[PDB]
Amino acid sequence: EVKLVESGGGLVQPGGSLKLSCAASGFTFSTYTMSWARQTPEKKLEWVAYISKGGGSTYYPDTVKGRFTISRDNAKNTLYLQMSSLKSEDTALYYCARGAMFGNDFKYPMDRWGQGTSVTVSSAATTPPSVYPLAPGSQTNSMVTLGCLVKGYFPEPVTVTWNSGSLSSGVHTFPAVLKSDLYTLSSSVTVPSSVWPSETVTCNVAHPASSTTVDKKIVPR
Amino acid sequence: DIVLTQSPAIMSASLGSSVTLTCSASSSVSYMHWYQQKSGTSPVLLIYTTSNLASGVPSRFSGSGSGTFYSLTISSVEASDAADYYCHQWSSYPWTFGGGTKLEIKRADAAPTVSIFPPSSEQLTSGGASVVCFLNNFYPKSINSKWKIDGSERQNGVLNSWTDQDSKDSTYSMSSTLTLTKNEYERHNSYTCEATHKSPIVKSFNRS
Repeated sequence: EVKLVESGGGLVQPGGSLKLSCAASGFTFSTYTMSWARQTPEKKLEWVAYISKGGGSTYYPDTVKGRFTISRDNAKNTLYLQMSSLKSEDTALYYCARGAMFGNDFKYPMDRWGQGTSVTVSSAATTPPSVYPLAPGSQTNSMVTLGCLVKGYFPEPVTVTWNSGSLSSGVHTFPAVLKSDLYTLSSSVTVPSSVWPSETVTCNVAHPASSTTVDKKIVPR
Repeated sequence: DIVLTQSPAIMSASLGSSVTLTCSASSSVSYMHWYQQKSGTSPVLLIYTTSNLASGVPSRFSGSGSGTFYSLTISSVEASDAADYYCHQWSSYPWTFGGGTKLEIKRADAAPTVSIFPPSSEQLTSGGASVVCFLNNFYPKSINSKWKIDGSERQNGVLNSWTDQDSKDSTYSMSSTLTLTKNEYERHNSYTCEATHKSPIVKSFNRS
């Protein structure tokens, strides 16, 4: 199927530059126009840029015109977004999208959006998270809920998985909340009491911006 | 710079019923398109060129419109429809999007499964002390969490975060984190978190 994968996001100081990439597959890249869009921290969706199939024409909204340049290298099946003179208003999750296209007497809007790459424009330095295991204090249940506390990091985001991703059922990863300029997030997982602590349960946390990776084992108190 | 207005911002629907979401424009537009955004994923195209269903989209979705007034109709709501819906136009530069309407699914009230956790020995060693409480799989969204230290309510230093509505059972879950200093924590013994709405679910532990 059509797949777009963005990369290149990170923390940048105001006035700085960053180049995003988007690897495409599942369709003939060279015959399609492409675009970039973004979702702001407030969750608003915004169109960012548009480029012709051959790269000969580009379009932008006034908010980024003159600062952002969309480009493509058809030989690499890759789309790019060079950002410069970055502003706090540019902080967002950036998405690569196929289109938009005029065709079959139909107007096809941007589609097959990638899952995105995050960009934060701030003067604050990156702070790695402290990852703590959450184990029951006191068994009294056939299902046991365990957790992972990812505390005091900047900026968003972080990725959390359980048992390298092999444990995906019964999970709730909560949205991060800001306090004193740092984010805190948590994740819970509920498993059969016969599986923990008789067996292993580990929280895998990654914070790309700080080159942080933590595989925290949850052990009984 | 066409403004697309989606009101109400939040709508509630019963399982099996039909609901219509609207999008009004500040300027006449030739066509309107619609996206659906579910928890943790990027927007997915539902309807293009006003009334055409995108590949893989259930037929219970439909769209109509003209001029400055467009709409999206869901013939019979399913639990999986819990999501944000956005209208979009690309007939004129700059391409724009509506603010979105969140569709909430109604279900039976459900008490949360509450789990409380004391600070990890690891955190204590760093000088901090966070107490965590999960309130999982409850309904409605509006729930109140209360922290009590040695029998008295503690209001400051509490961070609460709700998940988006669940696509399968239509419940919500929330995490409440009480942040104290290590000394503060060591100065008290009883820690409790109470979940109430309209009777509560209470969990607690003694530091000692």
